[PDB]
Amino acid sequence: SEELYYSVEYKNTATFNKLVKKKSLNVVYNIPELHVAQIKMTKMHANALANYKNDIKYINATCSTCIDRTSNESLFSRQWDMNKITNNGASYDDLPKHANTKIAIIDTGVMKNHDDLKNNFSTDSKNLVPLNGFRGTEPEETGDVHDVNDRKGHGTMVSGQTSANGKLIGVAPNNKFTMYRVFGSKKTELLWVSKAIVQAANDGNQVINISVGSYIILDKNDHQTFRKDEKVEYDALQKAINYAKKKKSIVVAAAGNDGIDVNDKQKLKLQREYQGNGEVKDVPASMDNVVTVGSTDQKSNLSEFSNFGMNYTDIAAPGGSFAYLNQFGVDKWMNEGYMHKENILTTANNGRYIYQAGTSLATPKVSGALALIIDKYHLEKHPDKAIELLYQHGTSKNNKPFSRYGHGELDVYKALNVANQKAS
Ligand code: NA
Repeated sequence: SEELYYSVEYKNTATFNKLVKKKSLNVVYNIPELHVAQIKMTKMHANALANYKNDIKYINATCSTCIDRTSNESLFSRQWDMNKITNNGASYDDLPKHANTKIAIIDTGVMKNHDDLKNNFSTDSKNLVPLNGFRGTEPEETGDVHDVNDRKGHGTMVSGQTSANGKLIGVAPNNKFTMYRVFGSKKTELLWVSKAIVQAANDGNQVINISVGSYIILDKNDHQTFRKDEKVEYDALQKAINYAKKKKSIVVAAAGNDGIDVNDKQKLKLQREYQGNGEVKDVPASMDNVVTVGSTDQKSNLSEFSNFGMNYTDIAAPGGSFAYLNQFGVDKWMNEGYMHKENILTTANNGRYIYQAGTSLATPKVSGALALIIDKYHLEKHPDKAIELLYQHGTSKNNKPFSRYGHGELDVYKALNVANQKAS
């Protein structure tokens, strides 16, 4: 009588709804635009449902795969990472006069009342966490659409990198950001992330920042309706990304934080302790139509924790390092200044600040930059032109190889001054 969570890919809204009523299916999540739903049912009903060939494409069990720069109040001079990409703050004098692009952030939520974020916070922000949250195990989650308060703290850190405009300064200090909450206090579902991408794209956010990664199992050798891999989620996520592209939104994704060359299939399978036959992928970072951002340290070298590889990394931005911590131990690291040199200062969920590191802190820098580029050159109708400008004129050309840095480390000063070429 065991009832489990199944991910289902269906063929048609009208026939699916009709089938739901006929078999009284308990649909606990649904994304009409992608033809995917999550249904809670017995293994016996899951198997019978897989036999409705006119309506059901795939079914699999859902799994656990996842501007003041100089006043005495300014912390801008401590933001080494922000200084590095802006020519020490000079790029803030070249910002577009009107900052109309909306940056969507899909993450844990945000402290909307943080002093550095409140002016840029958009009330169009939405909660995608359903009533009762992860697998119905968090009754405090009411499914309230406007509740985007951050419980974990990560989303607040990310938002600061794109939009802080107070003591701390983000990459795009005059642009509004929209938070799409996909975490309660527990885990997230890739289906919630997919719905958040669709929502962001429908809300007109032309830049969508995804700091969440996950290693997903998919098996292209199996074509059965009822599957053992995570096919439905994979499809939902790639379809969400392509949906965003059709709506003229760019999706920016963080590379993973496991320091692995994603071309080494063996090392990837090891992330899910998987022995099938059988492939593991880092998603959405390795998916089609995503800008994949790797992380660099304070010396512009690739962070030791950053994933990388050919046909993966598109660009890199400062995300920090723990080299000093590993070399000198905790005591010397926090008390002799090293933490401050190799970690990223960002906005914290306590209304103050915190030092962190990771690709999730590099990615918002790139998202912010794309928002600036779209507004500066008026590329709203052709957002791919923003990506090409970023790649060809918005990075440093001192970083190599491509398999590690992609087109290079982000340089916002260069990206904003393409019309102001200087003869050398
Ligand atoms: Na301008």
